[PDB]
Amino acid sequence: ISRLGGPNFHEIPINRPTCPYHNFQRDGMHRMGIDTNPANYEPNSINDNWPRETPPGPKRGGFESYQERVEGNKVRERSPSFG
Amino acid sequence: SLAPEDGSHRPAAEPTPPGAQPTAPGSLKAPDTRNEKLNSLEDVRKGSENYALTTNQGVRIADDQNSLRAGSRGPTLLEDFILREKITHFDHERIPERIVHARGSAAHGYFQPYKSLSDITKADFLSDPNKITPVFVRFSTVQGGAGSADTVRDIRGFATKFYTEEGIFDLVGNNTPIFFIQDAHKFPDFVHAVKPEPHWAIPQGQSAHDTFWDYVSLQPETLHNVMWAMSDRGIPRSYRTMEGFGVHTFRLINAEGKATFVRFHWKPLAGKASLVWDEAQKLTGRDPDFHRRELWEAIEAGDFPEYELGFQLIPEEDEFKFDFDLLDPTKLIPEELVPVQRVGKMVLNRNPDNFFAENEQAAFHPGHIVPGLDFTNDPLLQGRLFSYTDTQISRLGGPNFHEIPINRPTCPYHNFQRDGMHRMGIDTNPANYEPNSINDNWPRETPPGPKRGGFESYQERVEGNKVRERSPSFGEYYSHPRLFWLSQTPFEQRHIVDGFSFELSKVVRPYIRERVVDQLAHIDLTLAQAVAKNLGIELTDDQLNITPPPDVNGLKKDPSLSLYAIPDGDVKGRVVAILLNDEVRSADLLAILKALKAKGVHAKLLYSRMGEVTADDGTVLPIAATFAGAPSLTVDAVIVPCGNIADIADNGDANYYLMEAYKHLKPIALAGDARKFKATIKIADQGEEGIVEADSADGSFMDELLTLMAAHRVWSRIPKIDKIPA
Amino acid sequence: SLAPEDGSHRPAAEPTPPGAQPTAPGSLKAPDTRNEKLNSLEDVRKGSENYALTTNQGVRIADDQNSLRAGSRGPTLLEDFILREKITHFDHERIPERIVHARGSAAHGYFQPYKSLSDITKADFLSDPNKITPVFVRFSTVQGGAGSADTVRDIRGFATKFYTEEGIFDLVGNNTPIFFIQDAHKFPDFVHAVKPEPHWAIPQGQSAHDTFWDYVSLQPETLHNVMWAMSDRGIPRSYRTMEGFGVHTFRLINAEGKATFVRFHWKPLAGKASLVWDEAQKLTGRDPDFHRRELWEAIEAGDFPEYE
Amino acid sequence: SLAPEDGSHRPAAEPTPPGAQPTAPGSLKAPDTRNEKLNSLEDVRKGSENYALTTNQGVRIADDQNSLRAGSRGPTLLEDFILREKITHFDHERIPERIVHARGSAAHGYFQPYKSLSDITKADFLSDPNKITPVFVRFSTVQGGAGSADTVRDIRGFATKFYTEEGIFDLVGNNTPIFFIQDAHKFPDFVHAVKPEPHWAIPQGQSAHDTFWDYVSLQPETLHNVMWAMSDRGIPRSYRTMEGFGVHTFRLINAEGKATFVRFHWKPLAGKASLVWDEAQKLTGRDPDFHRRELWEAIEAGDFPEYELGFQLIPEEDEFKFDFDLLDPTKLIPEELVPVQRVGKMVLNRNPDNFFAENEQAAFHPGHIVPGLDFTNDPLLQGRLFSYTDTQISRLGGPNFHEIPINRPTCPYHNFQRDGMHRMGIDTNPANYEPNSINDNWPRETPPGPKRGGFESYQERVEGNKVRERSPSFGEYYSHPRLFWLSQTPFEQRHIVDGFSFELSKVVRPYIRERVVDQLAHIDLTLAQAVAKNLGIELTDDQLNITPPPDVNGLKKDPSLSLYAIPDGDVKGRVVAILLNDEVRSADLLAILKALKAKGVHAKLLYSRMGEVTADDGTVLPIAATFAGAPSLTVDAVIVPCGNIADIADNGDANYYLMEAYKHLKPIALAGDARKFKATIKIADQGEEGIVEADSADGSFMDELLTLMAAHRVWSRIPKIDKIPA
Ligand code: HEM
Ligand code: HEM
Ligand code: HEM
Repeated sequence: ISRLGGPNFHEIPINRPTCPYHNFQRDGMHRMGIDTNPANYEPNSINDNWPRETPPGPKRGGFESYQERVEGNKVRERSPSFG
Repeated sequence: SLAPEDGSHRPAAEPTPPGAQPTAPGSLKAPDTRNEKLNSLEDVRKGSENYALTTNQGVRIADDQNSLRAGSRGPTLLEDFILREKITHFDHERIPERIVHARGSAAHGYFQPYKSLSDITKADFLSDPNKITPVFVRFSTVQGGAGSADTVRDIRGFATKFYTEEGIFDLVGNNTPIFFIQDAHKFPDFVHAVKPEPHWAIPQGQSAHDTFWDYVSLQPETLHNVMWAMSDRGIPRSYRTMEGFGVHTFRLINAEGKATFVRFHWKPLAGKASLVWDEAQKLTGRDPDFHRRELWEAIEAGDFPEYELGFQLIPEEDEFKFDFDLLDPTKLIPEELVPVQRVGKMVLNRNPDNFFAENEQAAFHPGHIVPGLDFTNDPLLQGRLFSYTDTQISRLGGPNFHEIPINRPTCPYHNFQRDGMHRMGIDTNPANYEPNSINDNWPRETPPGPKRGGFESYQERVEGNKVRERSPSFGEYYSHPRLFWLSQTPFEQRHIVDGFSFELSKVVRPYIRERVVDQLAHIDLTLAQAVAKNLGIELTDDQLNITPPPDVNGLKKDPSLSLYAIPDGDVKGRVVAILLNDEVRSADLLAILKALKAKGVHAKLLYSRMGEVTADDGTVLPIAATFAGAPSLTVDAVIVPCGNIADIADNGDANYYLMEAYKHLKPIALAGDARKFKATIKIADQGEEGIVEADSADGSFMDELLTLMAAHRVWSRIPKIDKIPA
Repeated sequence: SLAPEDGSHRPAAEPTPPGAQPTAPGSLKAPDTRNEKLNSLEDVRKGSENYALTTNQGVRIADDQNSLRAGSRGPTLLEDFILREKITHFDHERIPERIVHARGSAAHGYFQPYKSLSDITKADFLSDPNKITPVFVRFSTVQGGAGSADTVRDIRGFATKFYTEEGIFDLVGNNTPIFFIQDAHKFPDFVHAVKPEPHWAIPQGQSAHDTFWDYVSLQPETLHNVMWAMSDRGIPRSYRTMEGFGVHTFRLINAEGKATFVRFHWKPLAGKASLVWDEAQKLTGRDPDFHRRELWEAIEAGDFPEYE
Repeated sequence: SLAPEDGSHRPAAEPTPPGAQPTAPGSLKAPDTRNEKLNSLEDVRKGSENYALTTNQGVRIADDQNSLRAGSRGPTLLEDFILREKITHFDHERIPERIVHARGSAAHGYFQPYKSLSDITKADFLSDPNKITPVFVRFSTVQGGAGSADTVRDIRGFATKFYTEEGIFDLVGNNTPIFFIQDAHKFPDFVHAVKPEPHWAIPQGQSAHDTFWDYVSLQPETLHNVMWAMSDRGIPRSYRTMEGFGVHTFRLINAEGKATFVRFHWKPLAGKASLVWDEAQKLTGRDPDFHRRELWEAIEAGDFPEYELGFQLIPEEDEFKFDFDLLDPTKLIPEELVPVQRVGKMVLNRNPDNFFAENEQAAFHPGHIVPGLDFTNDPLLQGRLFSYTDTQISRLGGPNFHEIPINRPTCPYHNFQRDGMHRMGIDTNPANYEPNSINDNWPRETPPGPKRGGFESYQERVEGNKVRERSPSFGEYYSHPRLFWLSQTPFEQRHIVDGFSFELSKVVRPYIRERVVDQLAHIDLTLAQAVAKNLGIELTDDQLNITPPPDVNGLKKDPSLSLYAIPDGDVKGRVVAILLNDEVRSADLLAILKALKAKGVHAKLLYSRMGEVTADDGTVLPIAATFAGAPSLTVDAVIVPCGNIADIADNGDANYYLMEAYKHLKPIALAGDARKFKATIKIADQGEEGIVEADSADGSFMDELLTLMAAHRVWSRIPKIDKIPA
């Protein structure tokens, strides 16, 4: 945000993905992409909810975190195993 | 080019009622009003009288009226550094406005608790009834930009910065006890839906448009806070006359380590009061700065905004004892189930000196807590803790925003952070890391303890898998909107129906209207049918047979949810218009002013032109405003004294003044021959509750008007106003 | 699938009168209206239908309704990079507004000269009646912020960007033929006096306050443009029914090197029309977006704003 | 308790010689040193000892070693506001470096004039010999970034901020009297050519690459300042031993309105001294911070940098009396024609406390002038006036950069400018415009006058058409380079030749080397032939026959242009390496050290390991550094006392130490058996000038060494060095 001037640093040509990217994020300093979507939120009816979420799957699926089990109290403490 | 010889350019530095003197920077209006934070800003306050005009480098300017040119009709020269510095500063005056709550009005003040709260919290600012904490408070709307109007229909922000001895605590609340959404991940979606639509950037200051109602119809968790917004809670009369709420459950942590859940409340000691919609919307055009101005003027008059901090406290063992989840910010905790315990009083008693430097640049953030407080896992609060430090990097230009004077703590702050844009503090520590030996490890960490200890988080147990999933206990959306609806008076319910009807009438795509009416049918069929009727929609048989949602832990109503069901009126600081004529009966005006003065109610003297008029006894009356210049929207009641009533009887603006005030349910009082105005608003000879009338203004006449004012508006008149052409 | 099965969510891509259909982005409402600048923006126009929702790094998102947490009632985790990107972007959406003329409404179009003006200027865009120059025009008020109301009493800005074959020419004018002050050194003084007063930031969109009139009373050069602001010129019916002016004398230079002084004018082909004060002031409450709305809807109807 | 029990972590708060104590922030090292600007910064200085570690909001931190997680091996939680504030601040620490002069080193000090100059200037700071003006001075290179090396070949900047009673005056100069180009419109072209080339961003801190020499070969106006850069002026020994110049002709304006043309000079009271190229280049590797370190340590030792301000003055009516245009910043004013008049003394006597807050954030700009000075039409100065205000808007984040503490004036400053990012000052003036009545028009313009008056530009006549045209009077490129060349000693001329030969050998495209050699042939044939020979280029008959340019106003040289033609050496503050052995002769060491002390010369005691060694008589001698760790590059002379020479006799590093120092022309002194080191540097038995040798280190041995040091280097040695493999 300070180094590259704002939240559109992904539109700086070297940082751009080569695959598609579409979402409901808008504006910010030196915004290059001109969105034509009637909607800038979801869920929406006015663009039939596009662009849409994709369930996780074996290929071309949406990101889901691995469901690791977390058990402990909220602490600021170094594991003894690191000592 | 100078001041008038009589000194009338300069306001008296004493308390004065609204309109009596030009308004002024706080430190010039109330130089003797002080607190530790106000004093601390002395290092950066800059005066002006008797000083030479200079460049920002301290060079005196001889001619501030002309650019340097080659001949007096020649081109401007690039070596004019005085012109270029002045115009560079101007060209860079603006900073980004806040992403939400951009429109807001702020003041200084102080807080103190009524008794020590050390049994439930170790927070220092709550530990001693005689230890005062300065505050800075900003009230705001949500949707509109910094230049939008004040009296829109919207939720209002109520953010308080407490400058404590153990750190800054910011209580960043709104004027309703819930929010629209459950999880911070949806915040940009909801905000984008309520904000002006992206193609054309319309509408400003309004949720009355397709995308907002599309989002609501598809996300029923919003319905509770939508019910609040559509009620007269959405259009408060003043920031002094609304409630405040922290929304989330937070924790208090006492010196023995015990956690108690808490929700925070502000109770307005001026009482709860709101406008009516037609008045609010017209006032956005006649005075878009109405709330900002009323707050500043109340403070200049001595009618300081006062609020009582209150806590709803639930023990840790009672977390799951309600029929809603305490961590769900779309649910309120009814006061019938958990009472608000009174904790302390906050008084706002001084306006800022410069709006930009103090109000625009203030940064509030709910993650600024102190020892004795902690967070909970409410998933909206959790995400807020990210946003408020992130957004200041662009809004306030970098990570040193805490050195902007209004944001600075008044307690010590020392650490190993360094640099960043516009770094003010010059660190002399030979170390910029710890642990270090070269400065014997200073500044040092401090263990937690009963007072003056380091912050430690409450060691809540966490057990679950890493999931992006809404808790099933948050999946109920209709019972709290229903409880709110059933707790309103009949006239408040009518105004809620009107608010939804007005808004959905401005949704262009009819299916969205239909979908919202179907949501309403899941809350209350009387509400849904009344909204559907105004929209030309007929409920289906299936919609008529939707089973009402359950009661909330057995409650059918909770009157603390209504603005008006329990009297709590306070007329001090309200304002009455007095419609003058060119020969006012001075004995009427004497009696009116005396009675108003005794209750702290201000008056504005209006006429059909400016300047002065003379009363029957020779008293010269300065005119505050014309009838058109300061419409009835801006006052709480209208009084018309006797005198030469023929002067104003046929004046269209005076007659309209009374018709507008009547429509908007304001008390009207007519003395003597002013009773001929009864004909303009169709009052029967016998009179009407809400219209005070008599041969003269006197003790009885004023006491009656003042009793009406204590009840705020004349709700009984509602059936009589639909026929009035105003 | 949340859209109605009847397709009524989507406005027809044909000219339609105000209020008949929801408004839409221009390239969706009028896809066949083109000019050289609008075509050159194709490289950055982004659609949406039929595409997967992704982060800005192109990673598809599966659940855009929830933060990642340890347990479904647990704390949110710092490793949720999808939440933090979305909220970071949101947190930095705003840029500073313009110091003056922050409230404005804009549209695309084109300009064509009636005849070659090569006798008086070598400007390429005025050289040939068959040469079309795309334009982008922003109309504005002066004092209020970007979220202030349209039908205030104020001067209006009228700014036109001509995308010529020999460079951008911006004709940055107002709706009266003069300005309030004579020398730029005073512009921050004048603007500070008309803008909201610095202690309390009141009033928005209004010159009706003490510091404006204090300055006027002390600087009689301002009286000519104050006369125009006080007239009904200060409350136009629409941006279509006001005049434009460049204010200053500029020069035209021909290929022989002759200079001619010029002042620029725009004449509204819809005619001149203004509101009356009580109506204008009331409309700032009933519809603060009235001029921005009227402009957009006139274009969607085919009532194109035209100016000579 | 992390500091050592003996207090050895803390530097003595008193003057100490380089290496004796760790360095420290200036207000901790020299608490007694003060001036009006250092006193005014006290309000932002932050301490550390005995304070708790806090957030920036003043909340005390209990554990600064761990993030908050769910379990001690679990995920980090978003609610950890302590971790996110500390990482956010760190993440935004950096600001843009200066576009040029990014690498620089600065100190505080003071200036006083010798007598009042009221007869020629009404500038307040020059009006009274008792009036002392604080200064802040930053020295720099031009091309490299902030993290590039100090002892590059480059022009150096010398920028002084005078904090006067009538405004900030910045004298923003370089260490040569001219610049490379004539019109500011070419500055981006010239700076892009010298800067790292845009494909690969190489080379750093070097003009030895194709684009620089491409531009020079096409732009002969650059050749004058290029001659200076190729000379040893390009590689100063210290910021203490270089000249400074304002370059441009400015004006002084007295109280009667009379203008005098002036060029500004700084004369180093330590005298003029430069490195030699192999030494400079090697030092960029062994100590890239050598000049920053030398400056800081001189001030900690009490070897304060001192400079005399001087003025070359020309009356208005003599504007056209020279063979060159006074407005042409590629021409110098020879001192033989217009003498420098001494004006006053500047002493730099306190280092900053925090480099980023005081050095990195300082803004100097030559448009910052005060009444009594004014500009001229020099077209390079005219463009500079635009750039220095503009560039601060991105570098320092906005238009309030004068409120960063180091930049603030110490005199009053009041105006109607408001807002902007980072606004600190909170204006209480009811008005933010003038003329106003509501504040009686304060702050007010001030007419010009003899003292304390408003700034008015001198009413110079302007007559001409609007043109983009260079004055024909600027079109002469070779005479000033030739004057400079002829003014150099023979050894200085040799080092010029070697500078161009080395740089042009790094140019990959041979035709550019050929084109530069052709320009040199228009300056001096001897110069051109000697460079050509080193490049394998043969001059053509046409090049051999170019007529030399004319002399400048009859001068065929001016010795003030040479570094060394006129001895001006001072040994105070120089440093000698003393090479120890494991059994040093203590009588030798005592005599060396006594003599060095008397003249204020420092010593560093070196050996093959750290720790201590013991003298023949039991004295314990602490080792500062090893042979490899503090090489001869870093000292001015080398002395080897007697003792157990066999200990170090076949130590390669010790031998190499003396060869390196011998190559680089440094005085070397050998006592007793240390004379055996004569063989490693091929010295004959009868000895040679520049090598001091004797049976013991006194009688006249230290006087001999000290006289060699006053002459800086042993120039007569130059023939002998080529046969040393070093
Ligand atoms: C209970 C729900 C919330 C309440 C009661 C609330 C309250 C407020 C208030 C009153 C302000 C204005 C403070 C001022 O006067 O400057 C504000 C600003 C802001 N809020 Fe919230 N908020 C809520 C949810 C959120 C969420 C979910 C996010 C995003 C994750 C968010 C991010 C922001 C940001 C970026 C600002 C502007 C802050 C600044 O620039 O200083 N808020 N909020
Ligand atoms: C003939 C008198 C003037 C006219 C007709 C005029 C016209 C305008 C207009 C229409 C705009 C809005 C541009 C847009 O729509 O984006 C504007 C912007 C602006 N003007 Fe002027 N103006 C005048 C005087 C001045 C002066 C005297 C100054 C300062 C020296 C000034 C500085 C600015 C600045 C800083 C902006 C904002 C531009 C931006 O942020 O991109 N103007 N002007
Ligand atoms: C006689 C010719 C010049 C001299 C002697 C000179 C001197 C200097 C010096 C000594 C510095 C470093 C100041 C510091 O330590 O912060 C500097 C910085 C700078 N100069 Fe110049 N300069 C010359 C020409 C120019 C020109 C022609 C321009 C552009 C028109 C320019 C623009 C700048 C800029 C942008 C900086 C960095 C300033 C900052 O970031 O605050 N200079 N100059």
